[PDB]
Amino acid sequence: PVTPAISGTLRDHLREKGVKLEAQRPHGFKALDITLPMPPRWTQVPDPNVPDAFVVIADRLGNSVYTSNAQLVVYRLIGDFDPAEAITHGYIDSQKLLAWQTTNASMANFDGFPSSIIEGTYRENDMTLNTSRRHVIATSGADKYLVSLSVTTALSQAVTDGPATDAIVNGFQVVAH
Repeated sequence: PVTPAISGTLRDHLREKGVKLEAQRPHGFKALDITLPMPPRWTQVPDPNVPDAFVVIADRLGNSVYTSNAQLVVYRLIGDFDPAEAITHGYIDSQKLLAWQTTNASMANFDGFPSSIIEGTYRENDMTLNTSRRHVIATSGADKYLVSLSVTTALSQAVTDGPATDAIVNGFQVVAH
């Protein structure tokens, strides 16, 4: 219904189109009011060494060799560009991943904004993970942002961590302020 690009990650696309990416952080950030459901037993991981993290949350008290988590990254975008084109690269970062296998995919808008989402399984560390990656390109005032969310879990924990993941993925929200 919308045709996807094949070459070039969303970030790479933006770089090339001249756009410039400033990572944001939550304290002091107010351009955009983003809800990130915190399911029960789940806590903000401080010091997550995830590069440009806005926030990371996780279920540490749960088990498995892999900790169920959600990562949220927010870049302010500097340069004129066209969101709808950008979004069409929304799937590529996920699809490059080793053994990627799609369960769901959509370029429908999210909370009024151009957005990609893709879900599926891939391999990391001789292990199979199940993840959900949404990118959304929000405008507040004269400013534009890339907001990216990943929700990940061992495949064996899908279902069992199910309500935690639904709640984040489906209750996730992004509003201008």
